Amino acid sequence: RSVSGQVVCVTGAGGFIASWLVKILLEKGYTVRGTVRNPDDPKNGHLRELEGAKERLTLCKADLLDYQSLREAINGCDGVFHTASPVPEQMVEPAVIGTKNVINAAAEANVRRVVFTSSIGAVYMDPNRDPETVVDETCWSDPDFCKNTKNWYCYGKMVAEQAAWEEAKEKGVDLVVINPVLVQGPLLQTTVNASVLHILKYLTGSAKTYANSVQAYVDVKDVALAHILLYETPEASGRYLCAESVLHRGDVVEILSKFFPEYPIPTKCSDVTKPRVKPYKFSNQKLKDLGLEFTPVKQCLYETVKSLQEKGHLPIP
Repeated sequence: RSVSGQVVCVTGAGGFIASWLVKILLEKGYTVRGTVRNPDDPKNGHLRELEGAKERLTLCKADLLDYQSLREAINGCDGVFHTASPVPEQMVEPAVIGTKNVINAAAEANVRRVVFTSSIGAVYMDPNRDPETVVDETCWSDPDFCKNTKNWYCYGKMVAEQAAWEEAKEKGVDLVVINPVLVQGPLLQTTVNASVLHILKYLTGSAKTYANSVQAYVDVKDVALAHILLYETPEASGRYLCAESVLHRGDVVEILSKFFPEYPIPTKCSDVTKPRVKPYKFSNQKLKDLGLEFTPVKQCLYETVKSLQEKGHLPIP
């Protein structure tokens, strides 16, 4: 009831993280202006059906490359959640233009705070960092290294966040950054987004083996709540790593097989020669200290599968 009449913009509202963010904002009583490239497109239908959306969700047609469209969405907002930073090497250029546009429009509209959705891609890849060093918010990825190794995801995410800070400092905008890892969780959309596809291949039996590698995971609802916490907490500042666990692919398939023995999940690693890659260490203490409670990765994977079943992407025996 406290936030009634508060107006916030969420860019790229139809995305995985963004859809959950809109959902929860609406539940907490916010008025939400969500940007999508085509409001009348059926793929945004899920947004219009969210609790509170009829009364309090305005879907604004905007494109990150179209400054006036963004100004029209952002004008009259108290806050902006810039979640759309699309990163082929193709992704690198536009995430930067959009970020600059959004920050500049926020500045002109005298927005109180912008929360920018960055990524682990802006944090992890640094060849000059000791592999035993705990990964935290002081860690930035090395763009020269990512460019040279053709890791365009890392390159684009790093330069987009770098651009965000530079533009916010230049225009005097209060910017806070969240850095999610690989996000999993239940689907609001009818279609499966790219991150959840990572799990689907195991459950359909398309993946006959699992790879020798590790990744950090986090629940999508935690990520959404964290965005809100960063917006609402006056003392929030800087970047915030949003991750719950680092798992080997093997740990992931083990978790899935124990919960869902009925599916053709792979049991063998593709690499039988080199030793198992070890999970790296990280700290999510900065977000915990703000009061965020993290959903265990096991629960998150469980809920992801149950949602895939519910949405007709997996059979229910």
